[PDB]
Amino acid sequence: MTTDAPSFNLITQPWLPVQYRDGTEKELSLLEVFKQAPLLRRLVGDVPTQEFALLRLLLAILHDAIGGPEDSDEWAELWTQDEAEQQLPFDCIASYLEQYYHRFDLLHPTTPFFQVADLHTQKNDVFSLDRIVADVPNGELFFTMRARGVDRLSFAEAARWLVHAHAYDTSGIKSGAVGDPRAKGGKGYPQGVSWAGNLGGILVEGANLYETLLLNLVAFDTDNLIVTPEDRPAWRQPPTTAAPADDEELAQRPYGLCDLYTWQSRRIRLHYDADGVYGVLLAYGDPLAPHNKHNHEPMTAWRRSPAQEKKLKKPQVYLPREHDPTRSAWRGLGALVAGEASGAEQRGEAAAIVRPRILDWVARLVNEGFLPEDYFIRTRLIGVSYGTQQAVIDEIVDDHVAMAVVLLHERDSGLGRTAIKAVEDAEKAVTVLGGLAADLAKAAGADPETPRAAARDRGFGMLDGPFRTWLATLAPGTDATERRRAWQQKAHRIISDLGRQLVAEAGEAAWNKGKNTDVWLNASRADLKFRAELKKELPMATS
Amino acid sequence: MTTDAPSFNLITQPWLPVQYRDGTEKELSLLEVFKQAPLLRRLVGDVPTQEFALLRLLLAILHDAIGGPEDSDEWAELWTQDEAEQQLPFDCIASYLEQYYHRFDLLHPTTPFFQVADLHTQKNDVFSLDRIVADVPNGELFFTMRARGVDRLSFAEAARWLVHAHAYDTSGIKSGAVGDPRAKGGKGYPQGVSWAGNLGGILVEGANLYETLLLNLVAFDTDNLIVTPEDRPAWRQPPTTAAPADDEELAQRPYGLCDLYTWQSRRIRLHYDADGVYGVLLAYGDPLAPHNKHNHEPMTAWRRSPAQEKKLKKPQVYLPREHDPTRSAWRGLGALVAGEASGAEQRGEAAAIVRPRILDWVARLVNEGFLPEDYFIRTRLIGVSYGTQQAVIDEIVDDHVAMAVVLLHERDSGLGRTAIKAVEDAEKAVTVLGGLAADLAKAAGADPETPRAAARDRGFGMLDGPFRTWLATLAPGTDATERRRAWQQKAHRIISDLGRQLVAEAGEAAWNGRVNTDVWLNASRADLKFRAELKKELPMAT
Repeated sequence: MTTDAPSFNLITQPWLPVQYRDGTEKELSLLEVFKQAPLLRRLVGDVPTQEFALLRLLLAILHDAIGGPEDSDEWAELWTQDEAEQQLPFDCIASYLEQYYHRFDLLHPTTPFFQVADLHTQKNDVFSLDRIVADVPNGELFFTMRARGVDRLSFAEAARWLVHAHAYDTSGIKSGAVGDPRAKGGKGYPQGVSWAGNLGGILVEGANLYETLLLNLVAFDTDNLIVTPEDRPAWRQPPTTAAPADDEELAQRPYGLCDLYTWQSRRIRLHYDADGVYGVLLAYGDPLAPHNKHNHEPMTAWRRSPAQEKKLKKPQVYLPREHDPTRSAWRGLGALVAGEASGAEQRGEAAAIVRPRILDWVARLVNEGFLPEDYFIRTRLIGVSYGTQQAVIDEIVDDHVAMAVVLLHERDSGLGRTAIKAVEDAEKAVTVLGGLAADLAKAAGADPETPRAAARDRGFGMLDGPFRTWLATLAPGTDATERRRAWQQKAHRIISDLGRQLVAEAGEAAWNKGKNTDVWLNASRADLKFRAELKKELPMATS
Repeated sequence: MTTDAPSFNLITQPWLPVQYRDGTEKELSLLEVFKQAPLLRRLVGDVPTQEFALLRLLLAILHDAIGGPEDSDEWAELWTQDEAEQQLPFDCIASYLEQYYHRFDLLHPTTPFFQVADLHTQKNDVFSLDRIVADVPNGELFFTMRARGVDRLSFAEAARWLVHAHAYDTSGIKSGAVGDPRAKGGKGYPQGVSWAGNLGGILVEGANLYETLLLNLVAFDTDNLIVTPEDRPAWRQPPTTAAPADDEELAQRPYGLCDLYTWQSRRIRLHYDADGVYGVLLAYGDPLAPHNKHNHEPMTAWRRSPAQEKKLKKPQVYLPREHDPTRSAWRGLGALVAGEASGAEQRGEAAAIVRPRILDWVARLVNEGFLPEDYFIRTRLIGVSYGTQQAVIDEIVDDHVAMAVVLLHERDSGLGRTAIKAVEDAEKAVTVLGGLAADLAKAAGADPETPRAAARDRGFGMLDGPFRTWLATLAPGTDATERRRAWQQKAHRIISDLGRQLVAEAGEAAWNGRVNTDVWLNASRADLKFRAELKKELPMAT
């Protein structure tokens, strides 16, 4: 009967919410997700960051259950585009999970999944779940007795957040684990955000889940990737305690992709009962810092940081380039397609390192012919932008850039170039818009800062849909010039229309008697200047 | 028919959650609250920030309903300490509200309370209530699709958040009201946090709501206060638009306390059916820049900011001093008692200005013998620390300091001074502790930064409890020196014990058989030293 009290084994019970192609939504076991993968478009995380972390948990399973693709030649045998045929290796997989049945039990008596069975603070304080749940802040901070749907969670949903937390979690002062040799008086002083939280994260998506999974399943031989032979998932290493692993183990760690896509950044223990989960203890886990990890972490773009170089007295230092919630994904194709960022040059970045290994992996697949040039892909961007002192979550980033693969293959003078240059064009153009907002503010005696920053939003706002779609026109058949023109025309129209609205808005305010009719004349002046400079920045459009 | 006029008039319906002295919590009407004030211990806001705004609302009504306390003499005709007597002036009030019945109905078709009946987007979008609920952030920001209990609020709870929002609300990019001349294409770009969110707010609390209310009801003749004859609450001004009040108005505004405690920092409209409220529209209202507003806002400590003087080319600028969430209130006593803060001199701050008018009030009250010296008050600290670019709320600050009133009186060299120095003592002491954890980390070759950081926390942790109770010792009868000693003795005991545990914990390592004498040798030295200098910093100790 206590046999029912560890009843929740994630191999067999439903907990992973998924979305079949014919719309249907359902939660599933690990087993079944693998079985059904070609039939699902995606997972449906309680929150986008969940989808990322879980995917990684799946890839770690995959990676291990095969001893991962060593070659691309090896990877290749797993993969058809034939809709009727795609399966995963359910048979290798089942067998793999059959072995570790007992580590995948969430409610397990000692080896429970992703938690230390034994964690307590000194008073065995049981914290509420605002702690793991991400759209929910710690009641402590708002002083709330007021309940928020987070008093109780389902075994299923709890599991989700648990995995999520290890990936993505604030650098608070957390509560102190007993047996933690860092628990200075029952607290854990800040040790940094959990690992995935350092990344401007990047997965590849296909039409179904099967495709999504394989496309992200990097071969270990890939240029500038590091996969030591003892690489293994957290659940295939000795069960963790309150203490982090001693530094000499941490020394050659992560072992690789299984280890990393499973990294135990925290130490968690759920409090629960016959049918629910009511409480948690969340404490610090294993520190792993993002400096120069570009040879280990394929799911991020990198950027070089001279500040850190000077500070740590080391010659070269790279760091995850993080996502920026202000900008839409396509605004940094530069970095994704060819590893180019506007600082470049000055910091001494190598585009080779900047572009995510995982896009490198796909580019490699193309260059070798395992994928056609006109293959299509959502490149998904997922992160968290952490808040004040990295200790709160301000928001989550979930964007994507849908594109043909040619682009990665042709980052040089190919269509890759054209697309980057289209973005440069957009950014050039919005600036001309920014210019008008200022000229107009000045013509009305106001400060330029906010009206200009405002027009720039409306600018990128109005350009976005159209850009994304023009980006999708780019394919092996198409021409450089023909598209490059097609885009400038479009932008020019969008933006000079937006310009016109702006000018209208100015003349609305202009009388509500000397300085008055000045805004009309001078606005008009500012307007002609604007057209002229837009014709100049978009010279391909003339029409 | 009249059913066709769904209605929730705030004067009459239950919606302010209160606590009686006998524990019991009930929700109450405005009328019922004023009636039972001497019976009620406090307001229970869904969040302490409501309590601050909600009192201010209650305060506005009060001031206005009696043409506000002009003298302290007029004030005095409303107050005894006789629990058996203490009534408010319910009659003045009952009628005051009965008169403006039409402005206080939440769901009024044209004059709804604190909102604009008329308000819309271009495409008329109804946003979720994440916007006005403070515990809950935007669904948009998380892409969250499952309610965390905010699809629906009841009329009551909604009303509460509404008021809160006008006081306390993030300076996001917000939705553009149609009719707003600042709505560049359906969004209103950031324009600062709502008025109350500018203040490290301060209230004075009593044993019941009767006292809590009367205590904060300043006489308008009070020195350094600006209450124009115009002064009236939002419901005595014409109902507001999508538009801001024009510049020529906001020029000689706010009018005073009724105007200010009621400020229309946002423009809001509730979306409801017969039963609850399901949606909201929240847009920017009237800007109120907190610079040199010390003469209008009784409820914060002020601070002079030279950086801003430089920036604005003004010779002088005060700005509300906000609360610091890291530290306990009693650490800030300097400003609260005598307006003394450690930058003081450098910034050319006038202490006379820094101390909240609200305490200057209590001080004057005491000084004219209306409150006795030994009278006790909690001094409440409420704020919100706004997050990244003021667009998010990190946490809410809610603390307080229990004290006898004499502290505002003898602030020169008497009891007030001793309390101020007793704090400085605590600060001095914890650093001797900090030094220890540091010299220990060094004697081991660990980084000294977090051990020191931690050891400080524990220190102020272990001094908070006893300090607060040492403070409540100071009553007119007492001896300044005698108490100062007593406290220094206590600190020394407390902190030297904490020292011993730190020394213990470093040795814990190999106390339980688990591990260059230069550790033992040096760590031993570090211990003797901290003991030595803790004696020096608290010289009145044995």
